[PDB]
Amino acid sequence: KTVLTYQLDGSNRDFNIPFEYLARKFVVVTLIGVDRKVLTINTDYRFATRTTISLTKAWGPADGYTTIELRRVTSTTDRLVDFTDGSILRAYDLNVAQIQTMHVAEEARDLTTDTIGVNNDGHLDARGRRIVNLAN
Amino acid sequence: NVIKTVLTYQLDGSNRDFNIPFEYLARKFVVVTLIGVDRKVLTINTDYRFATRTTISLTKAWGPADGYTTIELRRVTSTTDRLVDFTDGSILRAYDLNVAQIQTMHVAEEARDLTTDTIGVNNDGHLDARGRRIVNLANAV
Amino acid sequence: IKTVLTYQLDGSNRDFNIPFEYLARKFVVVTLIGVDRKVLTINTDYRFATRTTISLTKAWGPADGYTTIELRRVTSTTDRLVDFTDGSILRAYDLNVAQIQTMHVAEEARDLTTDTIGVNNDGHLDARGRRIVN
Amino acid sequence: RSYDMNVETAAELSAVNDILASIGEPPVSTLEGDANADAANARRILNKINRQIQSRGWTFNIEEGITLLPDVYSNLIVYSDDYLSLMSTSGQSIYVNRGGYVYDRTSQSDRFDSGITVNIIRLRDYDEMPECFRYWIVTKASRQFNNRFFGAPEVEGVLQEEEDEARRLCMEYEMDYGGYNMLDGDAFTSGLLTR
Amino acid sequence: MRSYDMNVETAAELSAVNDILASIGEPPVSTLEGDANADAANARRILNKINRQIQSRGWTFNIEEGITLLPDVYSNLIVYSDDYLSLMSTSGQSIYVNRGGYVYDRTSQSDRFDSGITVNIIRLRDYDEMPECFRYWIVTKASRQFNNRFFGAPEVEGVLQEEEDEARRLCMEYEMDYGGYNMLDGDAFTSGLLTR
Amino acid sequence: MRSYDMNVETAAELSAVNDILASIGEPPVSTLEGDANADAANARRILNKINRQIQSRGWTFNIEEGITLLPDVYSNLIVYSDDYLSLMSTSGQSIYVNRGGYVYDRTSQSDRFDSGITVNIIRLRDYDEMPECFRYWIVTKASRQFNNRFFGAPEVEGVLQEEEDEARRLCMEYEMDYGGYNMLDGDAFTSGLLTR
Amino acid sequence: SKVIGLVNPAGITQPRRLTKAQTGDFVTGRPEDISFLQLEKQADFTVAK
Repeated sequence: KTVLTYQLDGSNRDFNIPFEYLARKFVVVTLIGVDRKVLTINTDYRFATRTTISLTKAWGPADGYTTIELRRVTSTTDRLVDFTDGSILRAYDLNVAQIQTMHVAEEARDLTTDTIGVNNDGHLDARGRRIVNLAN
Repeated sequence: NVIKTVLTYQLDGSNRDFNIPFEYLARKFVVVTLIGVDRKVLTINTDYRFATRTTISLTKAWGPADGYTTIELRRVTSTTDRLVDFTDGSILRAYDLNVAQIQTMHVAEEARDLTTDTIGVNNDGHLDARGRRIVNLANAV
Repeated sequence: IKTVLTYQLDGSNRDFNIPFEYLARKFVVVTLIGVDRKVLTINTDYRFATRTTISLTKAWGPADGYTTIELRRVTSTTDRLVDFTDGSILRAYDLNVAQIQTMHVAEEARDLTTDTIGVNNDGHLDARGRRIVN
Repeated sequence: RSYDMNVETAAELSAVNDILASIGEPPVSTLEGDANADAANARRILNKINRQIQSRGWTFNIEEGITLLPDVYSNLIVYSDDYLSLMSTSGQSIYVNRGGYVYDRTSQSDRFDSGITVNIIRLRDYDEMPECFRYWIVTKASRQFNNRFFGAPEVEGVLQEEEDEARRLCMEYEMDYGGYNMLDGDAFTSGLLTR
Repeated sequence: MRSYDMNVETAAELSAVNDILASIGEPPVSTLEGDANADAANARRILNKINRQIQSRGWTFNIEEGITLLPDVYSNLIVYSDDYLSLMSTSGQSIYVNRGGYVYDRTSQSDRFDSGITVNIIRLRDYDEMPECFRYWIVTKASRQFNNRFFGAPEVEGVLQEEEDEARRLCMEYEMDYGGYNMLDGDAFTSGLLTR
Repeated sequence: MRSYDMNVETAAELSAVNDILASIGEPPVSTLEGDANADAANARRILNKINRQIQSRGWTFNIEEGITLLPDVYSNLIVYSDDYLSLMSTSGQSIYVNRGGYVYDRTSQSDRFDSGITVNIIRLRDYDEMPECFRYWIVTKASRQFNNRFFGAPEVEGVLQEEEDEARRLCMEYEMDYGGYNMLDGDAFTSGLLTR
Repeated sequence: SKVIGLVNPAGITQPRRLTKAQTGDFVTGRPEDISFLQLEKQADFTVAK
C-alpha cells in the first residue's frame, strides 16, 4: 500500500512509513483535520531514518488535524535515472529505472480504489455512501 | 478507455476455447475465473489449458446450468517479482532489456485498465459494474 | 499536469492547447463529447498547428450536437516505440524513451479518476447523470 | 530464454526494419528523435506507399454510401487531404476538390443543406491493412527505398520480382474478399436471370 | 506483430536459421540466443517475415472455416489481432475489416457485436507447426531473400530461385493431396447438378 | 503563367517536392522557403510544370463544361488567362482562340462580346486540389523528369519510367470510375437510337 | 455447366468494376486478364461418344 494514516493524540513524532520510496520528495505528509494541511519537509518533519519520519510538534487531536496521512507521490515528469552515453551502465540504474514507473503504477492502483473498489468477495465494496444523481 | 487486459466472454455451456488478445510474459500472469453467482478462479493444468499462446482451452464446458454466465481472462503481472534483474557482471542482452521494459509496461497497463476493479465508463456513456454486486450500499434515501 | 482535459465547445473557436507531453501524435486522442461521443481523425477533422495546439478543420458546437471536446493522452502499451535488437548499439536514447513510454502509461494510470464516479463534498458517490449497468 | 512469452512488436518499426534490411542495413531499435535520415526516409516512403496502394481501391477499403455532413453555418463539406478517392455512389461523379472543400461541378456550388452520400476511400493506418497488403506495401516501399537511397541494380531486379508476387497475392485477397459473381452478384445480369 | 525472438528456441527454428545462414556460407550457430550475431539476427527476422507471408497466402490445412470470434460482453468488441493473417466471410462478399485493432462491420458501419461472428480466418502459427514441405519452402524463400539483401551473390540468387520454385511446387502438391478436391461431388455447384 | 513559388507552402506541396528530391537521393527539406537550395527550387519548377501538363490533358473531374465567361461591360473583352489550360466550345468545332490575352472569335473575327460566352474550359488548379492518384502521377512524372535533367542516372530512369506508366494507369482507372461512361444510354448518339 | 470466371491476379481487370457495371458501361481492364475455366476432355469425349 502507498497510503497509510496514524492517529496519535499523545506526544509522538515517529511514524514508520510502510511504502518504499525513491526520493524524499515522493513522500508527502498531510494533516487530516477539518481541512487538510500540506506540510513542508524542513520545518515540519525530519527523516530520522529511511523507514521512520519524525514529525516535529505533537499535532494531536488536541488540534483539529487528529490523524496524519503518509502519501507516496512519485514524480512522473522527473526521472531519477537518466541514461547518458559515455556513462557506465550500472545494474543499479537499470533496475531503479523500472522501479520508478512501477511505483507510479502502485500509486495508481490505490487512487482509483479510493473512491470505490472491489473487496475480497469479488464485489464492489461501498463504504456506506448513497449513489446520488443516479439516472434511471 | 476500453480495457485491453481484461477479456470476458459469454459462457454457452458448449464452448471451451477462448481467445487471449493481450500480451503476457508468463502463463501464470493469465488468470482464468468463471463469473456467475460467485467468481471461481481456475487452475492452470486441471481446469484449463494453453492450447496455443493466444487460446485457452477449458477442460470442462461451463454454462448457466453450472451457474456461470461468463468467463474472464485477465492479465495480472507480478509487481514484487521482476522477471529480469540486472547484475554487475552480466552481459547486457536485447532480450533482457525487452523483457524488463515490457513487464513495466504491463504493470502500468494493468494499472491504467483498473476501471474493471471499480465503476468506470464503458464504451457507451454508462458507468459499468461489469456483472458484480455493489455490496454494502445499505440504506438509501 | 493532467493527461486528460476537456474544453467547452463554441462555433467561434477551433484551437485547443495540449498541456501534456506526448511521445507521438497518435498518442493524443481527440473526442467530441455531447449526446454522442465521436473520435476525430488526425487530418480530416483536425491537425497539429503547433506541437502544443490542435486546430480543427471544422468548427463544432451545440448546433452540431457536441458541447465539449476532450484532449486525452493514450500512450500505446502494445506498440512500443523502442524494441532492442540483438547486435545493435545500445544507445542511452533508446533506454530513456523506453522508460518514458512506460512512465506515460503509468501517468495516465493515475488519471482514471475522470473516468470514474468520484466523490462529492458530502462524501457520496456522484453519478454525473449516468446509469449504472451490470 | 526462459518463460513461454506472448508479446508483440510495433508493425511500423518492423516494416521500417524490413525496408532497411532490403538494402542490407542493420535494424534500428526506434523510429523517433528526428536525427536519423534512414528512419526519416524509410518511414516517409512507407507512408507514401501505404497511401498510394490504399488509393487504388479495394473492396475492403472502398466505403460505399458514406455520408459527409456539411458545416451547419457555412454549409461547407471539407474535402480532406486524407480522402484518397471520393466518388458518387452511382453513375458519373459530381464532386471535386475546390480549395479544400467539396464542390459540386454540375451545380457549381460548395453549399450543401444536407449531407451528401459518396463512395469514399479514407486513409487507414498500416496496422489496419491485411497481412498481404502489409507485405505488398513493405515490398513496394523496400523497392523505392533501394531505387532512391541505395541504387543497387541487382537489388532492383530482386525487389521487382518480390513486388510482382506481393501484388499477385493482394489480388487473390481482393477476389476472395470481394466474392464477386457475374450471374447473381452482377448488377445487370441478375435482373436478366428472372423467369 | 508477434515477436519471433522472445520465446524459447525450438530445434526446427534453430535448424531453419542455420539453413538460412548456410545459404550465404555462414557457419551454423549453436543457439538462437543473443550473441551479437548480426547475421543470425537478420536470418531470424527474414525467417519470421517469410513465415508470416506464406501462411497468409491461404491453404486448406491453415484456413480455418466457420470459426467463431467472440466479443467482450461489456464492450461488445471483437479484437482483430495482428496475428489474423486473413479474415473473411464464410460465404459471399466479406463484410469485416480492421478498424483500430477491432473487427468492424463495414456494411453495417458498426464495431459492436452482441454475439460471436463466424469467419473464415487464417491465424499465425509457429514455424514448428508447419508441414515439412511448407517448412522447406519457408526456409528456401527466407534463404533466397537473405542472400539477396545481405550478400547479393548472383550465382546463389539463381540457384535459390530454382529451389524456391521447386519448394513451392512441392507445397502445391501437398495442398492438393491434403485438399482432396473434387469438381464432381466435392463441388459447391456441380454436386447439386448430379442428382437424378 | 501562375507563380508556383510565391504563395505559402502546403503540406502536400512540401511532400511532393521532397518526393521529387528523393528520386535522385536528396534528403527532404523542412520548408520550400528560400534556403539557396538549388535542387529544391528546381524540383518545385518541374513540379509546377508537370502539374500544368497533366491537368491540361483533360479529365472528367477537371473539365468544366457549360462555363460562362463574362465580358467587361465597358470594354466587351473576355480575358484569356494563362491559367486557361484548355478552352473549347461546348459542342462542335471550337471558335475561340487567344489573341493578345483576350478571347477572340476566329469565325466572326471579333474580340468584343456583349454577353458571356459558354465554353468547355480547363482552369489550372492547385496540386493540393488534385485527386490522390493524380497527385502521385504528377510527382512520379516530375521525379522522372527531375532525374533526367539534373542527375541523369540510367537505373533511376528505368524504374521511374515503369512507375509513371503504373501511375498513369491508375489515373486512367480513376478517370473511368469517375466518368461512369456508358455507350448505350450515356452515349450522345446511341441513347436516341434506343427509343422504341 | 458451371461458369467460373478466372481472373488473372497479375492483370489489371477488377471484377468489382465488372459486376457493378451496367450494360454498355466503359470499364478499365483487358480481355486477356479475364478467362473461364473450361473442361478440356474433347479427345476423351469423342472416344467415349
